[PDB]
Amino acid sequence: MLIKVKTLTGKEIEIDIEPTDKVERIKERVEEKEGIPPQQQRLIYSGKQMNDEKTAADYKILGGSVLHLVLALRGG
Amino acid sequence: KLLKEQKYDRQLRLWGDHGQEALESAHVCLINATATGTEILKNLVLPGIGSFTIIDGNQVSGEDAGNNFFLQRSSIGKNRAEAAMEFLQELNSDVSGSFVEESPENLLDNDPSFFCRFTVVVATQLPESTSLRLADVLWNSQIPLLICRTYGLVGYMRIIIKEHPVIESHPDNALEDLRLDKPFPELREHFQSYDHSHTPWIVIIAKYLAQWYSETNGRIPKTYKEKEDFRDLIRQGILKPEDEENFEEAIKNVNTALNTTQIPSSIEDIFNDDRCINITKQTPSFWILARALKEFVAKEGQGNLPVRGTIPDMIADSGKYIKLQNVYREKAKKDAAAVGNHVAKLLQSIGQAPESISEKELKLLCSNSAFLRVVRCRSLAEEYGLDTINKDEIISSMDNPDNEIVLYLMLRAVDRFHKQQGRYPGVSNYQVEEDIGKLKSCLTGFLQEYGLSVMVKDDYVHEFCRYGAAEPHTIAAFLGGAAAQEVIKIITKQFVIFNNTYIYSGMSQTSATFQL
Amino acid sequence: DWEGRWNHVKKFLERSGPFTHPDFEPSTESLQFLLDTCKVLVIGAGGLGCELLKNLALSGFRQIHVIDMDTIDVSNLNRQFLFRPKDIGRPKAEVAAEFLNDRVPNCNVVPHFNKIQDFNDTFYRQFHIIVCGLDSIIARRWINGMLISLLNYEDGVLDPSSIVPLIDGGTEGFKGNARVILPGMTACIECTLELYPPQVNFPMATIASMPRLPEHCIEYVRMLQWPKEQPFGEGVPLDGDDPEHIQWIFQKSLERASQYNIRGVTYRLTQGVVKRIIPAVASTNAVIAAVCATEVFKIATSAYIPLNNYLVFNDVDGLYTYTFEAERKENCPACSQLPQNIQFSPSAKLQEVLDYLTNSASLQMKSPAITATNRTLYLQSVTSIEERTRKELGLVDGQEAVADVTTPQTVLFKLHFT
Repeated sequence: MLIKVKTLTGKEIEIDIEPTDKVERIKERVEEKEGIPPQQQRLIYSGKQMNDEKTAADYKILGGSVLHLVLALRGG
Repeated sequence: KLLKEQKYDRQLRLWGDHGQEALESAHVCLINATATGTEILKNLVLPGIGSFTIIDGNQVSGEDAGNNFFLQRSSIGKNRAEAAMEFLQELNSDVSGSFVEESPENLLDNDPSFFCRFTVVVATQLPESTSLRLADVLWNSQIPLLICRTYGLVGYMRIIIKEHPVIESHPDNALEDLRLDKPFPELREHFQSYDHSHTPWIVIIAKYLAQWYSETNGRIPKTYKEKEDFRDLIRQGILKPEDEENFEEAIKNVNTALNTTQIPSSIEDIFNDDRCINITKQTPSFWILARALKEFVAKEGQGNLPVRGTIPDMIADSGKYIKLQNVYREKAKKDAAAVGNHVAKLLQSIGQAPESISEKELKLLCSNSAFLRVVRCRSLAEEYGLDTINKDEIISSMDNPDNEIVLYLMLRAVDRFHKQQGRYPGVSNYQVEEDIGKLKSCLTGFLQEYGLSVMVKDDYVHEFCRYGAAEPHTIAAFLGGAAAQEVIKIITKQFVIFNNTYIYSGMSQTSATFQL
Repeated sequence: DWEGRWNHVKKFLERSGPFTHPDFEPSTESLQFLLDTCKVLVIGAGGLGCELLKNLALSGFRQIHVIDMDTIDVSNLNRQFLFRPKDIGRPKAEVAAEFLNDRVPNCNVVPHFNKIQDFNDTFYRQFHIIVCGLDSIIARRWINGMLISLLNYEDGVLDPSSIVPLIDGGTEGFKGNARVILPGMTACIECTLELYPPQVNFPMATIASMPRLPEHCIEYVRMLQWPKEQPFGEGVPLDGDDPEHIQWIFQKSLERASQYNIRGVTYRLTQGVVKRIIPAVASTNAVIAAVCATEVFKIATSAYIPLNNYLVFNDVDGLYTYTFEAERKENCPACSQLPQNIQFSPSAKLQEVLDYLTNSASLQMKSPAITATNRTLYLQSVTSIEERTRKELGLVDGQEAVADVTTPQTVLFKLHFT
């Protein structure tokens, strides 16, 4: 399965995952490619904010599906 | 003097002192002083932009004072350029304001060369004619132009710079140039040179990496496995079960540290550009440095860019970390000198003084060798041209009846309508009814004139008529903020500018960048 | 009040449209009603705050209130455009209203030189909409609970008129976000609490023993060296805004750095580290506040459909924005219609709850307090705490619950888990 995750600057990288992988690993793939610490990654698939303890399957991710890295900011 | 550094601290932490210098030395030209222009300029005066000049021929109207935070009732009837200049002036005494009580068109006629004074030109709420004309004049004059427009709940923004190179790209997140996969002598010697938690995780990975290399000759690709197995190799080394936090840390970095050396695709392209390949006395600083970088790669770089010379922090003995850190720092310093040589030679073969390029420039380039970026915008003419119109992009995007590019098309139609009807759709309440048709006619006329086989919901034709070409402050304000920063990027050359047309929909609170 | 003034607004209230919110009724009377009766509260006055005030004022709002406990500082002037050097030292909320009420003809901004915790339900019920431009997570969390406690459920059925829309904006460098919350319906601040990145914390092990970065040297002279030797007199606290205090820390940091021969200790970095400073510029605040404002207008006029609770923005590389509808956690300790029914142990001891509440990433409470029935267990909030602030009998006394928590300002509400 080949999914895509869009960076916080809308870069969008392609990643290989099998429905059996944990969200936790999807982040490692991202880091591996972009150098984005999994610590500061927040993934979002169709509204749901992916828990890195569940599996890609858990969120009905399928090949073409696109995930988004997101954030919330403190200052004002 | 030092009072400034106190006032600008929050932003100096973003573009540093040199950025601030660039900014305080620039001179910006804002065309129309409407809310959009006024807001954009507001976000530039505050930061401390050198000086600005407002060119507006219009008179402040009632609705003008109504949506502009820099025009009061007391200034209705006076010149909109002068009026705004006074209020904006108040935001920062370190900024010098000026104004020209004439129209863009007027200036483009009686004196085109006028705009060569400006670092950048920001034009707002202009009609097709004036844009195309101004875009043209400035394109030839080599002046950066940013066309901004607020129409209803739609924010339009198109940037036009022939070529904009940037060294200090400022990337959020990048990979570390640790290069364990292709270590350099000094680095290797350092590793050989080898309180269990006091040992840098890199040295740890290097050790077990060396071992694995003997029992294999392998580098450890096989993601899913080899790396996972390489971890278990590290685990079988933790002091009789003592703890080892850094060890476990190394195990986590294994997902990164393995392959961290390879020339970026974007840089390959810079290297391959004609501007880099064929140098001349004309060739600007940036490209000469790019060539020097390429030359380096070929020779002493041995396949890769200069070593960055910066490593991440890592749980480790105070002195051990600092020693490790110097290995890179020192190496980096060397690669820099090498690149420096290639520069001088290149400069000489061109006739320029070996010192035509500062050491500061050199050092910075080498740090960002892996993040250089070049942006080139299509001329406004190429976009509006019948043959050059990038219809591939338009049609493609339109696959979604609600892709922000609907708004672009509608803006072209509204423009057609204006050119045609001599006024904008639905400005007066009673006109709405009638114009909804007249507008769709222009939409279709526009789509046919370019052969754009696209479906545009009739809803959008309605909406734009509802807009009555209004310039809602909250919309103008959004644009004002985004535009100002792009302008600051142009001036400081410190970040990456969007490529061509940016479209914001206040309706859906979404936006997208198009073309290129 | 003068010919043409609200033309840029009238078009959205007098005309109907294809994307108009369902309940929308085009009217010529609408505008005036908005100006006269819609009460909006702006929380914060420094960047998002200032920007917000201007946006609302020029959008048809008159009845505006602003809360802010801060005082104008020189380093606000690069973005908080309602303050001038002459105003340094004065109350932000004061000067802000002062300025706006003058620049925009008939605006009626009412300032409140207070901190959000000074008020209670009575006060917040007054407003139709509340827009935030806060600068801390806690505050967003606090005001979040407050707006939820206003909810009124008529026998399980939530009364809609008890919902106070909450628009929140955030900023950090060239990044920012905006969201629209409808307490009791849309995902709350708590529901999305984990979208906030982790805070870079230094293990003291390295701060006191193995310093590597200039930040480590500074963190030492601030966290340890200062207390250990009362620099400016005994008992005297470290004032991050005291140029002399920073100068002393900068100094002692140069020394510590020199010890472990670490380069990079600058005066600017000293302030940054000590004040946990967030880089900021006018541009980003303008963008977020503009979005939030537009959303307040929509909500008050139904002229369009309100944003679907979330937008992220980024300037560093071109222009990027991601808009999405964040799911409302059905077990939100905060916006959960009913109690948090979850058991974290068969029945051993205490600590095994205080920590669950304190460390569970979805709760992240600070020095909480549990109440049983009607007694108090542990509190942390002096001696009252102490007695109980220092178990299986009680870790059995409840048996199978409705144990009741309250975190130090994390929430205005009393969270009831079971």
